[PDB]
Amino acid sequence: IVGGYTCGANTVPYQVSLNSGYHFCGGSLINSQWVVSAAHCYKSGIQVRLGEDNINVVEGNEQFISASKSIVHPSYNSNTLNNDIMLIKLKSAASLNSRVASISLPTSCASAGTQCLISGWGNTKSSGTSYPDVLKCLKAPILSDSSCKSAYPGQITSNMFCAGYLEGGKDSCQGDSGGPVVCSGKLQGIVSWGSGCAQKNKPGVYTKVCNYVSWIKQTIASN
Ligand SMILES: [Ca+2]
Repeated sequence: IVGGYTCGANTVPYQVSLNSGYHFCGGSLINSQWVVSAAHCYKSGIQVRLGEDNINVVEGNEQFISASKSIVHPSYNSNTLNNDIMLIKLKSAASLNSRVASISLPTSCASAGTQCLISGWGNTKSSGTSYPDVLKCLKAPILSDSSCKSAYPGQITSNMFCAGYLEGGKDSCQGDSGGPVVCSGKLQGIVSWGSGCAQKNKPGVYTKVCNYVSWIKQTIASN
């Protein structure tokens, strides 16, 4: 997250870190046994880390649970990042409390102008690299489809939305991928891609979760 703020420990209780010996992507806990993340974060041998703030220090609220199954969206296209969404089933159910909690799926799509919370442990610089140990947060609006399509001609599908600031300065970044975009208490987006980070006229692009709720529910019900 570039241009954000320190969230505070366990203030984003649905945020997960995906770990394969190191943090590599975010995710969101959607019930006691399932995480949603980005398909481009797919790896074998994922450990899901819940209740994290500082990802390098054991602080006392963590739960570390191995993945039993990962399901990339059937139509994920790694070249265009269309359908950049994946489900991860945990080996055992998480213990839910005030600091580890699921986030609700949306029952509508969020409009342009809605304010959302984006979070992650990704890079905090637009030039160079500095990775934080504690969770960072950013409040950002959903942009109109027309501004989004004007920013990224020929690249935005119906399964994507833009959020952030056309002026630049404030954005998600490398290492935030897979993480949540939460608006009005619902999961509306997944950190997916962008051109650089926090660059002028290059807002973040997010997987539009409301298009996937049927697939998510059906998949969870049968796996
Ligand atoms: Ca920790």
